[PDB]
Amino acid sequence: SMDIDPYKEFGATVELLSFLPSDFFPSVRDLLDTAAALYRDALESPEHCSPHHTALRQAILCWGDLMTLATWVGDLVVSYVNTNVGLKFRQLLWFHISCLTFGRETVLEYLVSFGVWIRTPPAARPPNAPILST
Amino acid sequence: SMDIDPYKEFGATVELLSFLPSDFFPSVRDLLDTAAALYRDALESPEHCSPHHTALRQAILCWGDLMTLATWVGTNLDLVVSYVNTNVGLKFRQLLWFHISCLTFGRETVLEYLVSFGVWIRTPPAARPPNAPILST
Amino acid sequence: SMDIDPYKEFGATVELLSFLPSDFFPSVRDLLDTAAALYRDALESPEHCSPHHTALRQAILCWGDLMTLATWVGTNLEDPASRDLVVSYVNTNVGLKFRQLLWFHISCLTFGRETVLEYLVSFGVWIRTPPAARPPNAPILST
Amino acid sequence: SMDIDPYKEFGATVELLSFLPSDFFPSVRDLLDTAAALYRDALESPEHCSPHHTALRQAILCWGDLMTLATVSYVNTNVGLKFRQLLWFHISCLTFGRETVLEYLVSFGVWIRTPPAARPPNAPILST
Amino acid sequence: SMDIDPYKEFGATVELLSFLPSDFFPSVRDLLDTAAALYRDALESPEHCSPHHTALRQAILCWGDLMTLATWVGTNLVVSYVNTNVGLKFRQLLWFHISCLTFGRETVLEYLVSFGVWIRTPPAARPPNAPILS
Amino acid sequence: SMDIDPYKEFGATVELLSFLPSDFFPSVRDLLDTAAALYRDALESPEHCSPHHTALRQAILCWGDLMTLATWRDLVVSYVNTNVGLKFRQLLWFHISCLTFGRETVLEYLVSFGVWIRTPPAARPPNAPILST
Ligand SMILES: CN1C[C@@H](F)Cn2nc3c(c2C1=O)CN(C(=O)Nc1ccc(F)c(Br)c1)CC3
Ligand SMILES: CN1C[C@@H](F)Cn2nc3c(c2C1=O)CN(C(=O)Nc1ccc(F)c(Br)c1)CC3
Ligand SMILES: CN1C[C@@H](F)Cn2nc3c(c2C1=O)CN(C(=O)Nc1ccc(F)c(Br)c1)CC3
Ligand SMILES: CN1C[C@@H](F)Cn2nc3c(c2C1=O)CN(C(=O)Nc1ccc(F)c(Br)c1)CC3
Ligand SMILES: CN1C[C@@H](F)Cn2nc3c(c2C1=O)CN(C(=O)Nc1ccc(F)c(Br)c1)CC3
Ligand SMILES: CN1C[C@@H](F)Cn2nc3c(c2C1=O)CN(C(=O)Nc1ccc(F)c(Br)c1)CC3
Ligand SMILES: [Cl-]
Ligand SMILES: [Cl-]
Ligand SMILES: [Cl-]
Ligand SMILES: [Cl-]
Ligand SMILES: [Cl-]
Ligand SMILES: [Cl-]
Ligand SMILES: [Cl-]
Ligand SMILES: [Cl-]
Ligand SMILES: [Cl-]
Ligand SMILES: [Cl-]
Ligand SMILES: [Cl-]
Ligand SMILES: [Cl-]
Repeated sequence: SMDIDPYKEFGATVELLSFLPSDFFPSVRDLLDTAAALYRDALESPEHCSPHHTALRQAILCWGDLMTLATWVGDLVVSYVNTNVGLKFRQLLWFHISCLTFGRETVLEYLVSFGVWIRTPPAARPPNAPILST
Repeated sequence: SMDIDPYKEFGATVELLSFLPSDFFPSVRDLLDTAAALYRDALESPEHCSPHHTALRQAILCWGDLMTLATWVGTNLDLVVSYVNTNVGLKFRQLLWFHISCLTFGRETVLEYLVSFGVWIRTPPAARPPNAPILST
Repeated sequence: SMDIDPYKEFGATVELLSFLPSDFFPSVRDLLDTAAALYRDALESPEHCSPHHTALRQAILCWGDLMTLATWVGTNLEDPASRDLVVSYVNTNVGLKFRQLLWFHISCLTFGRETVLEYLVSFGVWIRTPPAARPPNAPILST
Repeated sequence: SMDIDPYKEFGATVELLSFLPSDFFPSVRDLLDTAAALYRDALESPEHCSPHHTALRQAILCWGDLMTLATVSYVNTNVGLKFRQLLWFHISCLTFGRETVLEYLVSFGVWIRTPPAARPPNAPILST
Repeated sequence: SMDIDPYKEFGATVELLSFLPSDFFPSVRDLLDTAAALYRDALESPEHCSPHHTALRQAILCWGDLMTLATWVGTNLVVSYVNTNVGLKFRQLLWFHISCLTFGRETVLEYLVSFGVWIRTPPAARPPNAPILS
Repeated sequence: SMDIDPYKEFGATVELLSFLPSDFFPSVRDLLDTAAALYRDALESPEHCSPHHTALRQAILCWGDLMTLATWRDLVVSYVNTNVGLKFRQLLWFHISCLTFGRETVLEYLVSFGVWIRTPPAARPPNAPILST
């Protein structure tokens, strides 16, 4: 059987996105709303635009597929998707939306800095976390 | 029926204004007080001034109409306050904020700020920078 | 009757000063002490100095007149518990009027009318922004 | 009868020092320790040094006499405030100069009178 | 018996690493995940890379052995002791090598003394922002 | 009897060190650990190094002698931390800081902090003075 890593073609790995703690990522609702707010025109375009655009299109739709099945169930069902699957798509949606805004290299440097920073005990950790920028 | 977007002639949309959370926008009272404090002479002027001015005039007046109708109900006949706060109040808080800010700072500056804040406030407290984006020229 | 605006000859209006919330203005006492600390020699001078000085003098004097009446009312009102409500009227209603006026004239003399007016609007906009969005540092008055 | 202002020969007044609130000034003890720590050799010198030194000498000695008399707490706040202003005024002038001390006094007095909603987070400071 | 200092060939000492308080160092887990996130390609490489890489390889593995042994006590027959005493040893060692690989030996050492002096200053006198790495 | 000031040959006084409040100085333990971490090789050297080194050697040793005696109940510990403990916390801090930053820097910082911490909170600047080369 196959083992495909969604981030490998984009220069990262599943293990790398997991270096960021689970409570770092915005909610799925807030990420989808931002993909719309920032990239709706391109996401709906007939042009490919970029591999990030192509991947982001499918991620949005797939979460739609998971939600349409969960909402057709009825509460206990919706909890399973949000608990298990939810973090997976919060990393994926965050990765692609951030890469489109700031660039892939900039996103990866930020990911490591934050992961090291958030892991430093509070007694020693600098007051300002690293920030993302161009 | 028609489908008119009040922000479309100004290069924005309802969905775009709604990217800002409900507790971002000032009160209805504080925005009207600011429209007067900043633009009374022009808002009351016989000149058009600008499409923002023309639109801003109608919004203030409309909220006047909405308030008079709801007040004439209570004065001449409580859940109506709940309905207004949920539905109508936010709609006009977004509209008054959009036009007053656009008049002061320019439309491009307002839109860039709207997306930055909408992204910033959506970042969990563990990761978001301490100071939010600011509006300026 | 007439309709006189104390701020009209100074390039502002009552509505404009009220754009600042009541808790923005210092106390009447602290404003009188600052007029004294900064401008006593001129306030007591036989020269006009400036229209702000002429107006500031009368406001100080007028607040004195209002104070003498309240203190005469306190000493001469048999109704004891009612004096608390009578003293409250001055601090609640008339006090704010003179806190705006004394602040306007003292600040205009120090920083200039333009600087005062621009600062007033920036603060009025800033204090009205909900805490989630407004910058931590309010605008400041300076030259 | 006479009406002598301790600050008048030094270019200020009693009313001016009182423009600073009561909780601005350090304690009397903390000012005396500082007068010693900064100027002990000059205060104890047989040379005049400066009118600020001459005045500061008498204030310290006077405060000692006032302390013996008490050993009323409200009175200690009244006379104590008078000497907290005086000891602070003369020590600060010796360090930073009279003009610098006076501009700081008014800047701070206006600043602390601004309600918390409007006053800048960082107060005015003394500097050389 | 011998008296080998793991830090001596790297230009430091045990006494120097212990100048940092116990609550300064991240957890063993957070340090291992960082070694993986930052260097796992090099740690797993057949090339020496550097003496730090060689030492970091052995430390990670040794902590593996210590965990297997303490965990075998619960499964086959304590673990708390391994968390406290040996844990601090490997929290210092893993932090030293990961930090040296990222920032350099001199930078790591200067920071260590500055922080040790800073954290020892009573709160009344010490500056609000601790020293940082660069 | 004599009247010896440990700080006099170093250009300071007991009164000046006491201008710093008692809660300014690190613990006795943290100062000894810092002397070791920063200067162990010199403290143990057969060379003089400097008069600061010579004094710091004797102070450390003296605290050892004093500690054995005190550990030889809450009132004895209160007395030691109040009188003798502060004495060596000032001394160990003075010499370690002078070795690191220089005597002038230490003395200027001491007066600045002594005035700063004596300022009431309403007027005192947010950021305290710091030591620096
Ligand atoms: C993001 N960032 C930028 C640095 F350039 C500035 N900086 N300086 C320090 C820290 C930072 C920091 O977080 C955190 N820190 C520390 O020791 N982190 C750490 C070291 C090795 C590890 F293996 C792991 Br896990 C965590 C204290 C000093
Ligand atoms: C305004 N602003 C701009 C940057 F210049 C500074 N900056 N750096 C970070 C953040 C900011 C920031 O707030 C927020 N953040 C983060 O991950 N945001 C985020 C990312 C993608 C999304 F799809 C969504 Br929804 C939210 C942590 C790093
Ligand atoms: C003083 N000041 C100067 C700006 F240059 C910096 N700045 N940026 C923002 C804010 C400020 C600010 O307070 C406040 N704010 C906001 O939306 N205010 C607002 C806008 C329109 C209105 F009609 C009303 Br009422 C209030 C968030 C963004
Ligand atoms: C020290 N300092 C420096 C200024 F350069 C900066 N600054 N800007 C403001 C303030 C300051 C400030 O405190 C305080 N403030 C205000 O209205 N003060 C005030 C004004 C008139 C009065 F008669 C009295 Br009484 C108090 C808000 C704006
Ligand atoms: C990291 N850092 C940078 C300094 F360059 C600036 N700085 N200035 C001070 C402090 C610092 C500081 O911590 C802390 N401090 C102090 O007295 N520390 C201290 C001194 C000698 C000792 F033996 C021990 Br133990 C602790 C108050 C003044
Ligand atoms: C360290 N430092 C640097 C100054 F250069 C800046 N600075 N400005 C002020 C203060 C400082 C300050 O602490 C403290 N302060 C004040 O009045 N202190 C004081 C004055 C005379 C005394 F005799 C005593 Br006792 C205490 C308010 C103004
Ligand atoms: Cl778009
Ligand atoms: Cl942060
Ligand atoms: Cl107008
Ligand atoms: Cl903010
Ligand atoms: Cl005057
Ligand atoms: Cl503020
Ligand atoms: Cl002296
Ligand atoms: Cl302050
Ligand atoms: Cl890797
Ligand atoms: Cl910190
Ligand atoms: Cl050493
Ligand atoms: Cl501090």
